[PDB]
Amino acid sequence: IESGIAHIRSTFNNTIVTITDTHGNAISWSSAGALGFRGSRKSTPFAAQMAAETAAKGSIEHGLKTLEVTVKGPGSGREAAIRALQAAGLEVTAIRDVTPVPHNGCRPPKRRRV
Amino acid sequence: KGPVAKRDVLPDPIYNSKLVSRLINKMMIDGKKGKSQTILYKSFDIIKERTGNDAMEVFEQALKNIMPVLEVKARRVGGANYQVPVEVRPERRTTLGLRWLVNYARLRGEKTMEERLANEILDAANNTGAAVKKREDTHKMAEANKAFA
RNA sequence: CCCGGAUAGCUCAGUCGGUAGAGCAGGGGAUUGAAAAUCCCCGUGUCCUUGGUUCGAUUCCGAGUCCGGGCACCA
RNA sequence: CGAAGGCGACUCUCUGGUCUGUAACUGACGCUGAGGAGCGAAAGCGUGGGGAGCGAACAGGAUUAGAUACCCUGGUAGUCCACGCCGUAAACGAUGAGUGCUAAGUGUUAGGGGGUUUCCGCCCCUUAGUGCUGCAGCUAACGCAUUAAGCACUCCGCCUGGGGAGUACGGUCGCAAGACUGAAACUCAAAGGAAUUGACGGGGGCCCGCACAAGCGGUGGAGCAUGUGGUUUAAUUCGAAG
RNA sequence: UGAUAUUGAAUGUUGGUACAGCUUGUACAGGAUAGGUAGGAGCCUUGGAAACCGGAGCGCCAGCUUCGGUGGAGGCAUCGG
Repeated sequence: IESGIAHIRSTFNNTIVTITDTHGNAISWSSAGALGFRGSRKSTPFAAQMAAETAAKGSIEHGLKTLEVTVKGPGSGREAAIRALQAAGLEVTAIRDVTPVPHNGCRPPKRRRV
Repeated sequence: KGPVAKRDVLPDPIYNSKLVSRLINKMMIDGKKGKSQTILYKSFDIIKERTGNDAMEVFEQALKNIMPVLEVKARRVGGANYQVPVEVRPERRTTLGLRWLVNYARLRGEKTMEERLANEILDAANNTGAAVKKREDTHKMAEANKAFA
């Protein structure tokens, strides 16, 4: 194939990266536990460095070149996929910070020390 | 505080180097230069003989299979036991190679260290050797703990 | 009557003819003002036995134990 | 903005007070207010509705000497609505309501008046809450200072050492949970208020020593010397004890 | 609860065969990528070879495989190792 977009979710634990179609259909995906970062090493920028490259190898298997990266969530891997996937020979076109922003939503859980 | 360096003596009678005299300062048990020098110059005569080469080119090429690339420092957060990748200075490549030479040399076990040190260098020149994996396992400690910087 | 489990100390995988693979454990390593839990390293295995095809073949047929799921004979 | 609790998507219907502008009107009609009345977050209660997140009780996995806790994934009541009740809180400005008076400076929300100007604007005067730094004075000190804790006055509540105690008893009220009024025998010579020097902090900032890290060499195993222990004896002289 | 189908009318669909097409075949040594049996020193090109490029795919990732487009008369086999 030729074109697709790239979803990245970089939470406090995981850096989950999927390469999907432009109209939302998956091709390849990986994360830190997919490579073998077993513990709480999953949030490191080295983990998103390794995880984005392995998913991009499945894109070369399907030959798509153009990307469209949507960053979702607070973490550390939002810079690493820019460092990885641009160096992966793939065309990074647009970068969004689409965190799903609630207006008020539902009430969050308690603070961790109450 | 601040950085404080120390001094060192230049020459060598045979194998006219600088780093060889640093190895003479190694294996100095209890303040014996010449007793270690008696071990040293008898060894390199075999090293020149048992492998028909100049012992200098045998020596540092064996060191290049010992001289590491990355140290590991640490970090205690609770009980997590974090590690830090550390770039090895060109100071420390000279120093830590000598430790991994001489400690494993005297620990192998043969007749004299004239024979222990000589076959150890060939185990690092031809890098199949016990002390060479000490370099290699640190890279295995570095490859796992690479993720932190 | 058929179908399920025979390897490393153990739990388990696994090739269409050329070989030893994970996890836990053992042994040590560093780590850490100590401690597990993690992080590496080698470890140790006739892949159940016997014959055959074949160049030898866990590999793969010729020959059989013992544990589980059932159809169903039982005077 | 409301008197307080409180109320933040939007629009409509219905409705309360607020502030300015004067002057048209009333001619003191006002202030406060024991009991009485009504309101009053969250929890809880009774009947049904609705229950996506969240979440006491409980359960599980860890943590730990113990974890009936903090963490962890779930998780019932609840929260949510209409209607009825409980009527309590750090229901806080820890400041009862009103009237006047007493240097300023300063923003900021709503006006109004003017000064050149249609302006925008700047400047000045002026009512109303709204904050900060400030004089006199008040304060035990911190602080408070035209939004008083200044100086005066009218009215209402409350306190008379701390514990015993907001307990018991008696009564009202409530569907109950418990609220309100509210003791005493006893017992200590003190419990608290701000402030100061200190010492400490698993509080912060700077900074130091072989303290730690980076190394070397030993002690703890082995015999033996030696020193105190204990024990042992006629006595094992007495002292020193992180 | 399933078969029968009172009970056909189509559409796809995945298995099975009746058919056929058509890929795969190194342990190293090795020129390499060597299943075995029989025939066997030959075949093949202007009815297009050597070489270049593209595609599908395989690979014990080396390389093999087939097709297409160029090209220009050349390849390959026994033998030998």
